[PDB]
Amino acid sequence: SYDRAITVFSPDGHLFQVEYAQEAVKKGSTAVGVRGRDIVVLGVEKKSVAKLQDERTVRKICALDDNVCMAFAGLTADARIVINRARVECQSHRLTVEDPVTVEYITRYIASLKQRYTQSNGRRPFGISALIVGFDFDGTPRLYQTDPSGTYHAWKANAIGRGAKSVREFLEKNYTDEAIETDDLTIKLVIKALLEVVQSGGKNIELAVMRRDQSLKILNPEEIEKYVAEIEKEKEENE
Amino acid sequence: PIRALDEGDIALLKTYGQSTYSRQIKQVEDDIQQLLKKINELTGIKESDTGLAPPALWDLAADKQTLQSEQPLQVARCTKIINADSEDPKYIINVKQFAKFVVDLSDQVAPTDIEEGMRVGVDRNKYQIHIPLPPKIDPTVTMMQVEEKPDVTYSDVGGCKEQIEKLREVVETPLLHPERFVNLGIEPPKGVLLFGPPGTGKTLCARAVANRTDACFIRVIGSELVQKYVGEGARMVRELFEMARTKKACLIFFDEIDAIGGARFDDGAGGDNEVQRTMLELINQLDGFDPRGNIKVLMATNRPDTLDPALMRPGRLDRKIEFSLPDLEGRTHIFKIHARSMSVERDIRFELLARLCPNSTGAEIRSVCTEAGMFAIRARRKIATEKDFLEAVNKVIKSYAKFSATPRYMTYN
Amino acid sequence: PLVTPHTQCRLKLLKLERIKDYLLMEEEFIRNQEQMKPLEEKQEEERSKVDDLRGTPMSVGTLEEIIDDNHAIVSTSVGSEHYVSILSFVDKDLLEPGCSVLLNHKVHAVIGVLMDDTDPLVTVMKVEKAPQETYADIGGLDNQIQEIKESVELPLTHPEYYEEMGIKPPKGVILYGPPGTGKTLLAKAVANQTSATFLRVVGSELIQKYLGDGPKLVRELFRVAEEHAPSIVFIDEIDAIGTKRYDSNSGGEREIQRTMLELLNQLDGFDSRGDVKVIMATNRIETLDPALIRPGRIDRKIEFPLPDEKTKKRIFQIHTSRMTLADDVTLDDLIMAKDDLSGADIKAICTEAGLMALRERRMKVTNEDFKKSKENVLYKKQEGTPEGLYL
Amino acid sequence: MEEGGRDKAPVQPQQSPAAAPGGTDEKPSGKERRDAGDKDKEQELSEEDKQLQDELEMLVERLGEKDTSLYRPALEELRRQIRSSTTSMTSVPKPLKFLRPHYGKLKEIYENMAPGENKRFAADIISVLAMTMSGERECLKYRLVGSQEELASWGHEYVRHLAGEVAKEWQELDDAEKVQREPLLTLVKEIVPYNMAHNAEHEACDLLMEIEQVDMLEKDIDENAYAKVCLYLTSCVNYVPEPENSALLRCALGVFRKFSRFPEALRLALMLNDMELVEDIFTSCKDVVVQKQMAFMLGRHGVFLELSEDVEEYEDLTEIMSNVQLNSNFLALARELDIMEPKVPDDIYKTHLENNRFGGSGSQVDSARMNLASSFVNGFVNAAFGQDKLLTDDGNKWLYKNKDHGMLSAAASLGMILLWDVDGGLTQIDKYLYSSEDYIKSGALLACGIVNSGVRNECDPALALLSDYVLHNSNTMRLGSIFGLGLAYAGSNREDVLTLLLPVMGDSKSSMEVAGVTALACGMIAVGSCNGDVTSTILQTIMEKSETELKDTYARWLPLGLGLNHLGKGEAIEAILAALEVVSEPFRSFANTLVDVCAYAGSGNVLKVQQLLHICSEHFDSKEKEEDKDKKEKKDKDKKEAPADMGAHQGVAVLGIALIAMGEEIGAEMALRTFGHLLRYGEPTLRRAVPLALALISVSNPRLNILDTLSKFSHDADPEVSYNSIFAMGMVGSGTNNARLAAMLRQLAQYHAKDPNNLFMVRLAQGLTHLGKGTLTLCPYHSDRQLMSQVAVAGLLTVLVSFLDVRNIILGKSHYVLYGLVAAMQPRMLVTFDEELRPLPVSVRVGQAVDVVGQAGKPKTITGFQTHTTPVLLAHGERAELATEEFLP
Amino acid sequence: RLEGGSGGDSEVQRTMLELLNQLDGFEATKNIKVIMATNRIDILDSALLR
Ligand SMILES: Nc1ncnc2c1ncn2[C@@H]1O[C@H](COP(=O)(O)OP(=O)(O)OP(=O)(O)O)[C@@H](O)[C@H]1O
Ligand SMILES: Nc1ncnc2c1ncn2[C@@H]1O[C@H](COP(=O)(O)OP(=O)(O)OP(=O)(O)O)[C@@H](O)[C@H]1O
Ligand SMILES: [Mg+2]
Ligand SMILES: [Mg+2]
Repeated sequence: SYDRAITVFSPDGHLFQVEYAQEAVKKGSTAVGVRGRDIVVLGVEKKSVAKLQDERTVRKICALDDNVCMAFAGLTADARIVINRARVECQSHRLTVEDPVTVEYITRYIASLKQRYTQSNGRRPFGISALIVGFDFDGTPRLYQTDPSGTYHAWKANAIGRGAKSVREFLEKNYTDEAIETDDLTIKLVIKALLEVVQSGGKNIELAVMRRDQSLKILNPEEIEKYVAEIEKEKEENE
Repeated sequence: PIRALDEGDIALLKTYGQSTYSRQIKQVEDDIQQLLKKINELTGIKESDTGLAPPALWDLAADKQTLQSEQPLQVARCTKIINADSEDPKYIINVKQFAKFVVDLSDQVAPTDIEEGMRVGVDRNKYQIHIPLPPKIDPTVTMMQVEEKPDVTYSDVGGCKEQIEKLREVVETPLLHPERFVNLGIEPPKGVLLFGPPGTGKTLCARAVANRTDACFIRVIGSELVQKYVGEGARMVRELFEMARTKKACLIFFDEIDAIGGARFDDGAGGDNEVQRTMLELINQLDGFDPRGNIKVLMATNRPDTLDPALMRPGRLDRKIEFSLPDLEGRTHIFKIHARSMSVERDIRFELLARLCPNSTGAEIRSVCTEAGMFAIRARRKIATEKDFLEAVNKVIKSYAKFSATPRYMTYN
Repeated sequence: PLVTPHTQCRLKLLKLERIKDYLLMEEEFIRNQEQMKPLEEKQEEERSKVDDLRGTPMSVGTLEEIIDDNHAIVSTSVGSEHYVSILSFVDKDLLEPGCSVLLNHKVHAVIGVLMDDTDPLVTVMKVEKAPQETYADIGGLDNQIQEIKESVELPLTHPEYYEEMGIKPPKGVILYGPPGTGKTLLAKAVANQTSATFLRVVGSELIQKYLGDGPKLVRELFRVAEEHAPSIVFIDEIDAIGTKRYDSNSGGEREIQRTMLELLNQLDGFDSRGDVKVIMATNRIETLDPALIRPGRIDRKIEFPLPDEKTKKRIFQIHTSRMTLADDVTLDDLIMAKDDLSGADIKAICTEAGLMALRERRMKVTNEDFKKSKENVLYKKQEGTPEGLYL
Repeated sequence: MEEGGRDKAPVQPQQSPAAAPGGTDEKPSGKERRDAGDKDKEQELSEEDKQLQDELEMLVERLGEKDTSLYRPALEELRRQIRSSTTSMTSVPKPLKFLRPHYGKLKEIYENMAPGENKRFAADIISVLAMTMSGERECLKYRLVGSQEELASWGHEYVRHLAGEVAKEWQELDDAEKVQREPLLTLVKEIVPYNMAHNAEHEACDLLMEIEQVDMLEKDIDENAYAKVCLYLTSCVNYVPEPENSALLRCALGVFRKFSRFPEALRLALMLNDMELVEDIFTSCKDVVVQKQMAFMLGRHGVFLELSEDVEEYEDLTEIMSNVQLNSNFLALARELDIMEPKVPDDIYKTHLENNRFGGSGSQVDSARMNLASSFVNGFVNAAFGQDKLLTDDGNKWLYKNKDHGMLSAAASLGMILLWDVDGGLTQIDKYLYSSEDYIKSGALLACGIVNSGVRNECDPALALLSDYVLHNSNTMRLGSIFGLGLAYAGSNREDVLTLLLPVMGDSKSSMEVAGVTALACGMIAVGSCNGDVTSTILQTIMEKSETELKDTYARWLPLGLGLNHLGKGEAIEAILAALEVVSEPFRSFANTLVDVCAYAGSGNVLKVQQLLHICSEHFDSKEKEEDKDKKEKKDKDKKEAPADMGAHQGVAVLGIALIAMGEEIGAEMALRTFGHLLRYGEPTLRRAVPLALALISVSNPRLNILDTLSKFSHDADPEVSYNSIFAMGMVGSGTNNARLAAMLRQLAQYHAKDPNNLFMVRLAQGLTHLGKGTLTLCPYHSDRQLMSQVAVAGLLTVLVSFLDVRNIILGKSHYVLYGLVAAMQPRMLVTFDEELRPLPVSVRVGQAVDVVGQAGKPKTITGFQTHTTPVLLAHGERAELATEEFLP
Repeated sequence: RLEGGSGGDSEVQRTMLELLNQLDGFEATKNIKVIMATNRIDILDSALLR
């Protein structure tokens, strides 16, 4: 049971050290994200503040360019490097080619950076998994994800973190064939999906939206408190 | 700020809350469990049988022809004989539970049939040989020399036909054609051990040619050679190898030889408590009395640790036939075996199943076929579908075996 | 088992007094039964003399082989073997090799055959009382409850389904998982609601030291299970009787190993098992002999994990049913903050929170007693986590 | 244990009531105002029921008990205010002041004067102040008053209204499960005058709630499952008006006051039958109230619905009488040829195919009495429209071959072939009728009464079988003609044909078996009135049975129709009637136990069950009255089959132990007919307890006693896997258990479990628990099997067609008016919920799910979903009406 | 609980399992209270610590 090198194949053909990095993702905070008609949205599960520290330095959602977003899991040491690297590449692309950076180009860079970083010994792979959301490529909303093996991949709705399997099974019974228009309805989908949190405290949610033309809009814990109230109010009417 | 409870403070708890039905419901439940007891010693129904006979036929038996069996008849014991002497008996005999004795024969016998290793009738006081008795023939051999047709078809162990072809060449070809051996100038091999993974076809390939022998066949329990009493198992393995060499064209199948095995030519063999009594006597009688025999013996075990190189020195055992896993076509044959005899659909394909069974035994293949039927019982069904088997393979193989983490897959399509 | 108010109500006063009425009458009917029997017997001449023809201190022996000429070969308890006569009133059909007989002292002759009676060691291991409550007692385990009911209760109650497809029922079931999950509960609940003879064997009951007492009991235990019902044999913690088969030449491990081997043999004896079901239960599965775990012997392996945040709601529903719950509590909060406490953890919380109300002199239980019970009970094992490392 | 320093209340209320004798005299203020400061503070330190520990209530009375003994009596000049301050303050701790002889002295502080409105300081507190103490009053103090002196003093007068407001207070404070504490209070107070307590509690419950009725509503009937005679007489009529007056659920009238029909008054439920004809709105609940009124618990209602509204509101009667009977035929016509069944399975006989290779060869059985059982391969399987032209050729040959009693039997099988039929049933008989033989026509025309059984329309009240009866100068024409028409009109209580067939009894033509089944025929008809039947029977009894000491043809048939004429009333006047009427020799006082307990069908009257044991228990009885202890055990079998399994566990506990495992001719001849009478669902406790005594045949006795216990071991309906037991015992029953005697019997048992696929409900339990007799058709056969010689000649009249009250099977049909709906029904293992958290889950076996005509089974309260409201009667009963409504989005 | 005997103890394992099964086996016995006292908390087995 040799699991102590990254360049060795198992006799049934596996790379267990690549496989062990994805177990480190499952100890991370959950984050979901859907794409809408025009407005995309993503939400995170924020852990409890320990009463004696500032909370503007626990940032889990960042923007690479002015029109693309980012949510991750895993461990924050390896996450900070990939964020700081991808801010350079989406900026250096704009210099070499005068367009803004598409959402598909920047995920190939992050995946290829995690790709070549797997192959050599003495390079412990990045134990994070990212979600890249942006309605950037000419009015078209897209969201992708990454993987510690280095495989970028496109979904229409997503969940990561601890117990994402419950959320992914939840969305398939919830994400209707009705494309949820009236974008507060789409936000009400995510807040209801994150209302099936591991704990669902109600005051522990940070959602971030983008109306495809503005900048990033972090919601406030009075507007987000309004949407939690109407979810319980409309659920009481169903009985 | 801890306070404990004073005696008046106990009475606050014990009073409040249904003070009309509290003991009223309780002592009724209390004394009824007392009454469950008091029925049981009052009943005490138990009675004996003691195995008597109806008095139509034993009343005349219960006459003086019981006392004629009391006082004239005797209470003689049985023993074994080590050896003898010439012109004068001086016989050496073990009770072996009491001591070993040097005794005489009594006057009622002739000194001819008091040969070695024989049950004899022994006096309680003078220990003389009263009557020679048979070795209790024959439940010590024929109760496992069953000479009965077993219900295993030749088409049951299909898929491992070349391992069958090895065993069909070793066993069948000297027993029915020792003629090409003369036409070529050779002699057949006379030793094969079987080992490998459990549930592979070991007992099957044994019993299939035990069905196709039309002859004597012996299956041997591995723990039967292990005995409670010291010096008893060797005496048994004496009696097995003697009375099996008598008749012709017989087969003996040893099985689970882990208990009687271990390398005795190598570092161990520091045992010698009734396991080696069986072991040293069998390797004694395996050679010595077998040049150019007629009865083939096969061993089978799950542990390849217990190989004896003295057995594997030629003369005793020659060939290492082990069993393997089916490639695909052996597996697809086996799925057809365990599903032809049950209520299935006429349209399922089995090659899709053996793709999903990379490293598996027919024991597991049988377990899937039973489990897939169990899913049909969960709903109201009477015939199995394709997905019934598909859930079963997921339930058996993709759950406890060597593959996990199915959702994180996304690297291979 | 119909005490269904479960509270201080006059129905249970009426129900139990009905039960008192039928047991007192069944006492008084059998009391009149041994009363009003004027018999005053006189024994038959044949029976009275044979009772004096036999010895008064009769001894128990064992058949080994039979010669039909009214004398055969038997064995004593010590194994001394005797060419004794057999008397011609013994009902000469029950003579099979292995049957127990009665002997004399003078000529040691076979007085009469004994019926197939066993030692007191195995008769303790036969259950007399249905222990505890039914499947409503457990707090939601129904994925696995429906498994064992298919393997045990369904083939006994309704074996029509299996012959409709020609499928034999499974034979052995292993229950495993982390401790405190309910392995012993499901054994007790099946033994409650059954019509089978339920045998209770616990592990190291079965190991003794007289050089043959180990493998003798396995033959006796499954003889009893064969002669009696379609039966359930529950052996608990078989990890104390099975692990990976080492064979040191010292005569301490062999008595384990010979017994270990013959149980696996007597399991697949295949002579006539006659629907004897075997339930086995340990905590760890990894330290087992793989010869036991393989199919052909045992067909079902069942995990009992640390459940979820959903069936916890049912266990807190059950273990708080018989107590005056105050209306300030939100028991979901305790399920919310934690992920890996077990059913035995929940029952300890429910007892401790009740003790805290007695300390501050109450009957109803506030939210604060559950807060203090959670802090007091849980913090003894929780050690080792990388906080700050992840997020 | 750091006490002291904060003990305020163990000091100042230790001193100020100790200074109350120091300040009663010469201190008019401190007598009053320290009493008022004591009273409200002791009141305030009890109202929170999160401090059961009270810093005065077990602190003050250490001296305060000797104080109040010298403060309340010894004052002797008690003012109008100081008694309202003393007794309000000192009647509170007295359950805890005093020990268990408080029960005589809950009054020596309180009932000096009850101060005003004692709930004024006891309103918000549940029971800690005085409500437990109030129950302590009504337990011991009121019962000794109300033992013979109910109409009495203040211990009844104010105690009436005291228990009135207390019983309101249980449904006032929290409205918790203390609702059921009110029947706990109402029934301990004035146990026998429960209705006098309940009359105030009826009207109080009428204005109490209309949502908090239903669990107390089922609380009463759960207490009405079993009680004393007069209590079950009392609270069942208290049960009646609550869905009549408070609510109008009211579709629980017909069956759930058939509960109250026989105990209280037969006309009272006829007044409730009049209360059915009051609330005639509109049709749907009216439809299903009257669905059960024909063939679910009684017939005989076809005389009261031909009044002035004969258009559709009173033209439901004949629709109830025979048309929905024929729509029930359309179940077995349409729906059950759909689910399983072509006209002849005929192959349970063929299921004995594998036997011929079991042990060499076969074709060794040629017994002619097996050909009796050969009638039932055609006989039992052809119930519910198994009509057979030329599949009765096995009958038609053996009818015309030999076996006169089998000629009658195969002719009697044709009525079971066309069962519940009036359309063309007699036309099937007429072609097989005219053979001009005694045995053929007496079997066929008896089977005609089976054909129109349950119809009770105009078929032949005196047309066919009265003309068949007046043919008599001879054999079974004399016998078989009276039986089928009394079998047909068993559900009615008509007087005319009872008086037509009373000169059968009055003929004194001394055919003994004819007069015996005459008592059986009239017994099936009436259960109530016409004491002249009891006169007419005992006339020929004293004429005949006095001048003999012989066979039970006298005993098994003649006193039975008496008890069938007096079934089901625990009044114990019918025992005073009958047993003092037949005061006679003990072989005629065999009849003493019959009409005693035939009036005792089902209740809790355990005092009768001990005289059912203690008088004739064993006595060792050298072959004189051994029939009487069997029949005394026979009556132990009922009064056990409907306390709803409360005594059925006790019954199998007793009769397995001290009977067959501790008994004689009582056990090992007869005591297995309990299990053929207690249940017939089948469960492997008793179904395997019988082959404990059957595989051991115990052949030393006349083994057909134990092979009688073979036969009605398969008296369990609802077909099962029990074939393993029967076919294996038939294999050992071919050679051994000789085929001369029971080769009919084993295959009679074998072919009875699979009678049809369906139609197994013969077990006297409809809706939930009511009888629907029923018993009058079954109980003749288990009385008939005592024991032998009716296996050959006489019992063949009985054993084929004894019990013929099978009512239909299944609660799948919908009947919404066009009968097109199916449902979404959801079958489960039956209810356990008695009082738990609201709302209560009705059942537990959610897995099986059907839509339409699926099966009944033993423990099935099948429910439905999908907002169809199922509003009809909310119990069940297999002709649901099912309206439609969905006003909940 | 260690593994089977090469360096395994495997005999006081049997004795411990009976302590673990004679106080929480098939029968919850009554009026019996045990007091166990030791240091070295992290090394005693986590099945009699439940
Ligand atoms: N190669 C195979 N072909 C067909 N059936 C097989 C094969 N292998 C296993 N089986 C199935 O498994 C069972 C045979 O197992 P087998 O008798 O070989 O076990 P075993 O080798 O005796 O095990 P152990 O060595 O542990 O005692 C049969 O019932 C059969 O259904
Ligand atoms: N799922 C559950 N629902 C209700 N009670 C539970 C549950 N799980 C555990 N308990 C409680 O825990 C107690 C012990 O459970 P049990 O001993 O059966 O678990 P176990 O797996 O057998 O543990 P061990 O193997 O250590 O004996 C039971 O008495 C029961 O009250
Ligand atoms: Mg094998
Ligand atoms: Mg346990």
